[PDB]
Amino acid sequence: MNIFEMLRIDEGLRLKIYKDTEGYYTIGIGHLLTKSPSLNAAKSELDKAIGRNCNGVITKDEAEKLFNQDVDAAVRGILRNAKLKPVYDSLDAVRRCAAINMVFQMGETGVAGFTNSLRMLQQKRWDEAAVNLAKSRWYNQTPNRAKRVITTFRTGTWDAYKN
Ligand SMILES: Fc1cccc(I)c1
Repeated sequence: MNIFEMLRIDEGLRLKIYKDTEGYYTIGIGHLLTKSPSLNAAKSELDKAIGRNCNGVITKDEAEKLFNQDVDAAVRGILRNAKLKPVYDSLDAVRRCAAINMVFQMGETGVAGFTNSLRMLQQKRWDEAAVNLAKSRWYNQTPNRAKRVITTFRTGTWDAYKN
């Protein structure tokens, strides 16, 4: 298991524009297109992202390319963020995947409220961090995915994704 397999499990693969769990236009392996209610705005974002007139539909190769770019962008954002980088660098490789997963789903601004969780993770207080991570809108709105990510932080194993 690696970050790509982990997020592919959590996000699925759809080749036509769909709506994510928040109702926002998305495509591929969880690639957010826009928060605008305009499908035309989403289609414009898609064409810009792919470099051709897509009509709201992409190929698997294109979905995987966007996915690679999105994972890399999450990593580079963590590494540029003075609050996130020290915690990320303190983690083992499996838990780093859980960190990328959260940033992929909610962005750097979505994780800004997790300061206390981040401190517990840096302190390697895994059970306490897991309890704290679940006290969140994130956990309440996507509990099965949050449970998998939290189990990954709690245990440092892939058990939630093998199961
Ligand atoms: F960017 C980061 C670093 C550590 C933990 C999380 I959640 C995000």
